[PDB]
Amino acid sequence: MAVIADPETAQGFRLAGLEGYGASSAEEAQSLLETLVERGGYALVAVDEALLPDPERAVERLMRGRDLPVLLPIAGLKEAFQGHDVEGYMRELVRKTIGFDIKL
Amino acid sequence: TVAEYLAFEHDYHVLVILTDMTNYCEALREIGAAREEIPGRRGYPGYMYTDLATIYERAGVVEGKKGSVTQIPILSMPDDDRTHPIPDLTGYITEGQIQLSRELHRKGIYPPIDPLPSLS
Amino acid sequence: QVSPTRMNLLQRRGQLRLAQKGVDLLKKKRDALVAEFFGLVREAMEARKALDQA
Ligand SMILES: Nc1ncnc2c1ncn2[C@@H]1O[C@H](COP(=O)(O)OP(=O)(O)O)[C@@H](O)[C@H]1O
Repeated sequence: MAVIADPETAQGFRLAGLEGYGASSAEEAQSLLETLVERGGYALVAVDEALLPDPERAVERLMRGRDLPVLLPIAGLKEAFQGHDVEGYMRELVRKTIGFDIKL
Repeated sequence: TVAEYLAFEHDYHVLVILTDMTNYCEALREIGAAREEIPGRRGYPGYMYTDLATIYERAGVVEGKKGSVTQIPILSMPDDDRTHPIPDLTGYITEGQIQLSRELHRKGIYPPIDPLPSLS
Repeated sequence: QVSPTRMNLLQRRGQLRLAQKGVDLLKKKRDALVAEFFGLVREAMEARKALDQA
């Protein structure tokens, strides 16, 4: 169940009792994500939003089927001070997802 | 006539290949549209079923005699369909048909028979 | 191309009517899917709110 913002936060995840990591660069995070999809940490991964928003390139790299490693953006410890994007983030979710832009 | 003689008075096993039975039928459409005789479906004259009959019906085996006439007319569907009067009335006299499909032939399959629209 | 009889005209009218029913049915299917989509997007907002506060 890997989660990648820092190794400093990841040892807090070990203090929670789940495996986590930290890379501080994009290809290193996708490579450790790649071996994590290869041999599982039971396939549920979150990556820091300032590190990788969409790691789905790794999904189409290794495991195009079953979408079992679910990939999540997550608010970092140096970023959770602001409350990242929530309403405009849903704006771009709708813009990405259905084609239309709405206001609601 | 020659096939019924050779089959039923000399005890042969005659096979009659009647090639291209749509050219025959357009020939009798030519004389039947000379004589203004009223047509069935698609211009062919109304008495065409009886002429295809008195061709096709001269086949079979007869009791006591060891002859036989096996007919194979090579029909040519014009628009590649069965609704046309020539393959249609052919299918209503005779007992069976074997239909070659163009779709299997485009994939390079000789003999291009498809079994589902053919019967015997 | 296809065999031009009055029966085949009726089969083609029947399948035109079935496809015109299918446009209506699949638009209604899309409407139900949009209804649950907008039922889930505000749950995504509330989940992100609880996630950031915890
Ligand atoms: N110029 C022609 N020459 C030969 N036959 C013709 C000609 N015109 C019409 N006919 C045919 O002759 C037939 C006329 O029928 P009718 O004179 O009552 O004699 P029948 O009873 O012997 O047929 C029609 O079926 C028609 O097709």
